[PDB]
Amino acid sequence: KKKWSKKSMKDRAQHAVILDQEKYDRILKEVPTYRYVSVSVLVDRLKIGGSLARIALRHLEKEGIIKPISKHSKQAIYTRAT
Amino acid sequence: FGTASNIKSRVNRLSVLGAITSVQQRLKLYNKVPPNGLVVYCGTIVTEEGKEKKVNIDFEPFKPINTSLYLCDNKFHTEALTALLSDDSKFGFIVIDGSGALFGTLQGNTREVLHKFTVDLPKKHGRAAQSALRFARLRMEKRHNYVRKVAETAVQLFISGDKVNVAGLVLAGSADFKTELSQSDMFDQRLQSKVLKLVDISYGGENGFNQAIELSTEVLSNVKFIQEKKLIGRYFDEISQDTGKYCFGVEDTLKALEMGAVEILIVYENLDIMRYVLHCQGTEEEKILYLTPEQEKDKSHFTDKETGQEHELIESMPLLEWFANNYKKFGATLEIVTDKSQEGSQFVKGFGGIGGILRYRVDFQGMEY
Amino acid sequence: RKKKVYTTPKKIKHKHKKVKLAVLSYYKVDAEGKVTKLRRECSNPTCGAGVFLANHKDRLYCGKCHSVYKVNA
RNA sequence: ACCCACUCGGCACCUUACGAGAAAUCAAAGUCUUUGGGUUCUGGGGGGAGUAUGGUCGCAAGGCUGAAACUUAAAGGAAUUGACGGAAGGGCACCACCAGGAGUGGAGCCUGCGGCUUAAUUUGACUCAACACGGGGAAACUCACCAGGUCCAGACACAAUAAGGAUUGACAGAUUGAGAGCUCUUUCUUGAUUUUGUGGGUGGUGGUGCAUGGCCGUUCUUAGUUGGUGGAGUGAUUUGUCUGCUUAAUUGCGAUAACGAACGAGACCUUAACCUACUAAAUAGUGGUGCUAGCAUUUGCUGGUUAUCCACUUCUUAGAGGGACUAUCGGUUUCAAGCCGAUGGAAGUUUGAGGCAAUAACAGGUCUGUGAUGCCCUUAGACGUUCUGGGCCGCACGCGCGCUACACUGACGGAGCCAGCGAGUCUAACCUUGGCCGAGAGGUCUUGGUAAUCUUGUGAAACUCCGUCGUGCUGGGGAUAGAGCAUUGUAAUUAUUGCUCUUCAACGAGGAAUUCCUAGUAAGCGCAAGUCAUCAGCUUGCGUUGAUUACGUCCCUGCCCUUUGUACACAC
RNA sequence: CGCGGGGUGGAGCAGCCCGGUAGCUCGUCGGGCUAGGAACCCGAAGGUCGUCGGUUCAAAUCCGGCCCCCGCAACCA
RNA sequence: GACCCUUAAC
Repeated sequence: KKKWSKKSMKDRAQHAVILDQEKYDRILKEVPTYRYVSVSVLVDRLKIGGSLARIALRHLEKEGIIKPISKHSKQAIYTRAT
Repeated sequence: FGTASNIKSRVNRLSVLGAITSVQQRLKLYNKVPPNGLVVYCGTIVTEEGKEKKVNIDFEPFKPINTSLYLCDNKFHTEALTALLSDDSKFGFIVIDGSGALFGTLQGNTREVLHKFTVDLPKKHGRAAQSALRFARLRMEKRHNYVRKVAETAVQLFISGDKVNVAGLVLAGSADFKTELSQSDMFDQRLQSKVLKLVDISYGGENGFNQAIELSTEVLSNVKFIQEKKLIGRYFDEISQDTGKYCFGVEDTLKALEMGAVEILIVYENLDIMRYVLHCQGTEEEKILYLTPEQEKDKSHFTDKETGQEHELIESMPLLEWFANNYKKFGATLEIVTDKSQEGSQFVKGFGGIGGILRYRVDFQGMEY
Repeated sequence: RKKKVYTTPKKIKHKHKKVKLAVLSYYKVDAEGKVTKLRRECSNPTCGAGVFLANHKDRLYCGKCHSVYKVNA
């Protein structure tokens, strides 16, 4: 019996989804110096959850540090005002 | 399959392609060829009254087989199976040589090697004076040891239950090593009296087995030729006695069979007496009748006397089929017989082809009309 | 072609020829007298006045009545 | 040493040519049935066989000479036509490749094929040119297959129980579900088919598509086929029908033993779309009716009783001069038919696409469409005719056509909503429109058009602002079970079908292999019709969103033509 | 009746610089090629290693028994 | 470069 598989390895991703003070103030102090900020940018650089990325993005535009340019779904394009 | 794919007639083509495929799948059901071979048949048998089915018959023969066969024909070919069924006589072959001995069995077709061993022979050269005879007699004694070992091994593999099963013993070999074995006293009395012939083969071992069979092909068949004359010989010698135990005709000899005695019953291979099973509907009466070979093809007697009612033709059973149901009551040997011999030829043409020995001299004509 | 055994019994049952019995309709021997009707039928007007009430033993059979015939004496 | 003219001798050299030849061909292979110049050698069907019992020469290898038995109906020669060629020259085709695209093959499932269950798994179709094909979903019939009381329509002899009444409709009984007892210790209201040796039958999805008709499937998805007369050859045949020039064309231009024709191609027929005038009803925006829901008292954004209409028709509607013929032009070709570019017009390699579509053929398929057709121990137990229950609706396995996925370009939740083919009503409840509270489904009522005003101004899936999980065998999971709710169906238990609820099952850009494809095509998506008793993963049509090269090649498997070889001839 | 080697899938070989709980070829099977065979391509299965008993550091390779394949020695009076 | 074969079954 043969099942015709490959079964590659995995990286064991550890995207945290409930954020504590250590992550909350890390992203707050690191949202500068980021020319392009998005949902995938947050999770692939600060290793936060996917829903956190969009929720945090809404938080950063509610108070306002990162100025959005394109508010489209499925692709969020925010820049930082200077 | 490919060569059948270009048969011009579609009816032939589809049948053969399907038959080949159905053979293939049943062969796929077998992981390996079983011992005694595998006999396969595919096609469409023809009975009466039209209810069709495609048959697929594979079975392992009860006895070892040697023939191979593959034939696609408008009718099934069973002649190999019938020959392998009829021929049941077993002949043991002893191939004795200075290099070693072989014991083999020969059915109608198959060849089996029961047990073979090799022996290191001593040196014929003695090249001595004060000890040549001592070594020569010593060398002869080792030959006697090898002759006896071959002789006792014959009993172990051929004799079973204090009875010899092989029909005859063919002693094959070369350089006088089979003559001494046959004439040796340690060789079993029954096996020595069953020695068929001495055969001079050019090789030992298995090859000598092949050549021994080739040189004894006609003698093996002649064994049944001999027992056939012996079976009827006691029958005819008791006739030459001018004694009262003389019988003739199936109508009478079947009455003798039903009465008793009958040490041996004689039944022809191709019986001329065809009998129809009868059963009346009205009176609910069951009986037994007997018929003649010549007065049944065309005779105006084929009507109903007891009830005067029309009877449809019934499928007819042979007399051998009915007599085989209880052939053990009289203990008589079921022996298929021939008509080739001149003494046998007049027995068939003058005495009905059925005979038996009465225990004592008893009168039949004393109570007659 | 495989087989055909006809397990069901021999059922060649071609109809009979109505073998003649003795003469029938033995009503009575009534010479020089009143002639009445046999097998008096029901009060239902739908009776054809020609059928016979086959009343053998406390059971009545009527041709006009298809399946039901119930009266009380 | 060259040039002309002779000549003798020699090597040779241009033809189906008077003549010869079976022809190929031949300056001899002629002067040969109109048979004779001289002379040497050889052969007498194929094979066995150039094989010696022999002889002779030779160192040997072998040479020379040279049978018979036996066995054969042909072997062989030269042409012709075709087929074939890992033969050549041209031209082509995405059922061929090249640049590639979407894939299939890999997973689950749906179909269709291939043995067996001593009980049927009905069957035809085995490359293209079968295998979602038989228009082939099967509550059940359809149906042939299996198990099962088994009722039958003689045309002109009547061989007789023919009024010795030859015969039907029916209680029940272990065996006929039944207002289907066929005879059967019980035969009743009309009654004139009579019953079997036996020589015409009226039926059969019984078998023969190697007996047939008709119809449909390879090439013409691409340019092939054929007479008459003339020419060549003894003839089979050939020329016409062909070198070159271009062919999504035996299409034309043209050398021309051919001329003139016929079929095929083309032409022809069907669609999109500008005529704005005897192609439109308010069956479609209407140009002014009547007013209502917002702001400006200044100039919009939609709904409309029902025969007053008024200078009414350019969008799905298709007749009459219509229109696009390589316009014209630019270049290239014996400027010849014609490759290729430049503005042009609803559109330009014949506009796109399709239908129609030759002559041979195939033992191609269909006797299971046919009441279109010979045979079958056939005419009161049957293969005919049906009735009940079973079943291609059965599983160790392999294959073909398919559907849904393996997800962030993506799933789900909203929300916005936009096509086109098309169908729908008598011994009618089909086409689910609204007022059935009902709530997937369908009973209430049908107010509903000779189906633009009713389903449907198709008012749909796909698609598309904004938000829910974020890369996991996860919200990519009814694939597989269990539980329940409904309608069509004298009847669904081997889910009929739809609906609600539980768990992840394989599956993680699928191996060798393989298929289709050149434009609004492919590909994504879904809808109407066929089938249909509601509801079909198939087909046919379609319509929505809309990809990489198109100056292509023959090496990539096959077509067309020609030349050439053949010991092939249903023909590699 | 002495002395030596060897026994692993149907067949032939890998544990012999002491250990990957058994792998590599042929054969077989499945699929694909092709109008079927072959050849070719892609995959799959197959032996607890002749049997029994010993150290228990994955021990059965290396130890001791029986069977089987064989091989050499079988002399000088 | 490699490329073998092909019905007894009307």
